[PDB]
Amino acid sequence: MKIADYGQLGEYTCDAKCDAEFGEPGNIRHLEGKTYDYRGVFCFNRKNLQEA
Amino acid sequence: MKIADYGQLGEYTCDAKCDAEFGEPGNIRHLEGKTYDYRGVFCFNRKNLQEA
Amino acid sequence: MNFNVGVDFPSFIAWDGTTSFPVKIDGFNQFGFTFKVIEELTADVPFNIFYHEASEADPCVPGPAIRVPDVPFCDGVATADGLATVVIPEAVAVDSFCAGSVPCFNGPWISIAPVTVNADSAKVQVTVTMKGATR
Amino acid sequence: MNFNVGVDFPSFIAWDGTTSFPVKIDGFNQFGFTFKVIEELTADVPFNIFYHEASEADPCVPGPAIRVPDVPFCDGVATADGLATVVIPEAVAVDSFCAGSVPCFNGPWISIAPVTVNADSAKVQVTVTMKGATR
Amino acid sequence: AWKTAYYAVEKRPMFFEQYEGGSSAWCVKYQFGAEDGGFVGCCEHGRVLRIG
Amino acid sequence: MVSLDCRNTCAPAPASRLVQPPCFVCR
Repeated sequence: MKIADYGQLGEYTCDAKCDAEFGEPGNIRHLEGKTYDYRGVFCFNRKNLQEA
Repeated sequence: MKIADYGQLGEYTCDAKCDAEFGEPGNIRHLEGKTYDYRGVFCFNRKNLQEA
Repeated sequence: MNFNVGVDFPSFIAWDGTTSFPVKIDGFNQFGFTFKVIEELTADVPFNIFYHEASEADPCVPGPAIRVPDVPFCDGVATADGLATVVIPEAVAVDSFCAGSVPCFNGPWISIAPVTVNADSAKVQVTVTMKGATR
Repeated sequence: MNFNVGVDFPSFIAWDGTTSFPVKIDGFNQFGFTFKVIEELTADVPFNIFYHEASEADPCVPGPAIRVPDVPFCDGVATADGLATVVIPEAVAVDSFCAGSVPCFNGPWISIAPVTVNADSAKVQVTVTMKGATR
Repeated sequence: AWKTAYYAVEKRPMFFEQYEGGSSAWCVKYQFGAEDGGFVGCCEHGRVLRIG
Repeated sequence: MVSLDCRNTCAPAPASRLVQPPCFVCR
C-alpha cells in the first residue's frame, strides 16, 4: 500500500461555540510487483570430474 | 593455483519457456616456485674464544 | 585420456640443423635439453652451451653469447678449462634420443651450437623443455 | 635446483618451417603440440593433423598419412567435414606461444603440416612433447 | 536517501539440479537458476546531476 | 576441432606500455 497524501483535518476554533465542521479527505492507493528469474546450464564428463 | 578467468554463465530468461542455453567456460592454471639458500663461514681460535 | 601437456611443459626448438635459436628460460624455473639423430654420424660431434644477457640498447632483445662455466660436482673434477660441453657418441642409433642439462642457471637466455658446422652436425636436432611456470 | 627434465618429458621437432617429421608416440601415453611464431603474420595459417601406421615392408617405418577424424565433445557441434584442424590467429605476438592436443590417439605415428606452403607458413614452428613413458 | 528511494527483493537462493534427460552413465548435465527483483520507491528522495 | 591456449607473452611486457598520465583539469 502507498499513501498518496494525508488530508487537511481539524482547525483552531473559538472555545465559546459547541460545534465543529468537516475537513477534506486523503488518498491511499494499492500497488503490486513481480519477480524475474535467472537461468543457465553447464556440462561435465564423469571420469575427468571424478578423477581430477 | 591461479584463477586466470571466470566464465559467463546464465542470463535473464523469460519465465514462459522451459529450456536454457549453455554459457562459456573459464580458465584455471598451474604455477610453481622454488627456494634459494644463503651461505657463509667464519673461524675462531679456541684459547682466545674461551679466555675472553 | 590425453592431457594437452604443452600448457604445463612447453618445448622450444634450439638447433634445427642449420641455425641456432636463443631460448628464454627466464619465465620458468627448470629446463633440460633433448638430442635426437636423423641420419648416421661419422665422428663424435661436440656442442657448446652458451648463455646471453639482456641487450643494452633494448632490454627485450638478447645480448652477445657468453660461454657457460663449469661447476665441479660433489665428488669429481672440473673439465680441461672449466667450461661446459657435450659430445654425442658414435653408437647412437637413429631411433634414439639423449637428454642432459646444466646444474646452474646463469643468464636469462640460453643457447647451444656445434663447435663445427661440417656435414655431421647437420644431422642432429636439439630442443629445450621447460617445467612449470612462475607467472 | 635444476632437473634433467628431458629424461621424463622429451621433445621432438614436428615442423621446422620447411619440412615435416613423423613423430612416434607409441611408447608414451600422452602428448601435445606447441606452436611458436618467429615473425609478424600476414594472414591466418591453418594446419592439418595426420596419423600414420606401421608399413608392411618394415614394422618400424610409418606408412602413408591418414587424416585424423573429429570427436565432438558434450557441448558444441561437429566440424563441417568431421576432420581435425588448427588455426593460428592473426593477433599472435612474436613473443608468445600456443598449445593444443588431440582428444584421441588413433595410430602409433602422428604428423602435422600446413594446408598451404607459403611465406606465412615459414614464420611458424611446431614441437611435440611427451608424458610419462610405458617401457 | 536510499533505503527509501529504491528497494531490492529476493525470492529464493540459487539451486542446482541434475538433468536425467541428457545425463548418460558416462556424462552429466547440471541446471541452475534464481529469482529476484526490484522496484523504485519514493521518487522525491533523490536527484541526479547532468551537464548542460 | 581443437582449443588453443596461449600465454599473453613470455615477459609481462617486453616493452612496458608506460603511458602518460591524464592531462590536468582546466583552471
